[PDB]
Parts: sequence; structure tokens; C-alpha cells
Amino acid sequence: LDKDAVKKMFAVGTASLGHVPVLDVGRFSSEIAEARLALFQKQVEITKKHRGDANVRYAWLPAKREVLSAVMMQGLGVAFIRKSIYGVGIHLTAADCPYFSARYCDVDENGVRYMVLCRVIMGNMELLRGDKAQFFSGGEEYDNGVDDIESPKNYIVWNINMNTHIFPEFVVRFKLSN
Repeated sequence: LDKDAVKKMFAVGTASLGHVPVLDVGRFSSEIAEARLALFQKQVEITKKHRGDANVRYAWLPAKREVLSAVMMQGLGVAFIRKSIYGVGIHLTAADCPYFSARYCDVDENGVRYMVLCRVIMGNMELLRGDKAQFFSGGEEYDNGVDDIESPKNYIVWNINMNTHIFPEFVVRFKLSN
């Protein structure tokens, strides 16, 4: 996608919160990001061959200014791992639902918030049954987890998959009211 489409995705997806000014949309562009994209695209090939369909989706990851620098070289295991009602992994918000996690993006010293748009290899999606103690796939037939099959709001990528199945691509800088 281009930066305008990402901006539009974020604007339509946060409309319910009122005035949400988008200050900037950026894309990670470096030798490490390229190598990390190549790694991700090989996992896409593998998951496609294994399941028939890689089922790559866009999803939103709440971030903060302080972790952006680190994210490409050392991975998502900086600090992005959360425990929810659905289990433990990386929790991302579906493409049309950034309103859901916008407030969970930490404000920096200037009032600015940061949300990352990621490509996620969801593969064969497991409908999650609400197990607090789940930290991996409920079975060999499933890859990553989702809360609702028809209208997804939350994806759970298991810890084992965090570096293979998520490519952080775009950073959206924004503000909210009080």
C-alpha cells in the first residue's frame, strides 16, 4: 500500500473517537527492514505451501516512540507481549478496528501517539475459546488466533511466531482529545 491508503485506513477506522489528527505516516526503509521483509516473505511461501493459503492480513500494533528504533534489528520481543483473556502472545487489532486500541498507544512528551501497521501471516485461523493460559496454537491444523471469524477485532500471534509471522511496515503518528 502507499502512505495515503494507510492514512485513509487509519482515519476511517478511528472515526468513532472524533477528531483524530494524523500528523505523519512513515515506512521503515533500511537494509535490515529489507532483510526482515525477505524473511517474512519466505514464511509466506512456507505457510502457503503448508495450508494452501498464507492468509496475510494488515493489522494495527500499538507502539510508543521509545521502541521504534529497536523494532527491526532485534525483533518484536523487545515489551509487545501481553496477557489478555484470549492468552499470551502479540495482540494486534484488525485493519478496520484501530479505534479499539488507539487509546492504548502511549503519549510521548509532545502529546503524540504511535501505531504500527503490520503484515501478519494468520494462516489457518483458530477461533479462540477464551483460555487465559493459552500461549500456543490449540492444534497443528491452526497457525495464529482470532476472536471472531466473520468480523475480526483482535488477532493473537503466538510468541513462537512473532518474528516469522509479523512484518512492521508503517508508523502512523497521531493525537486524541481528553
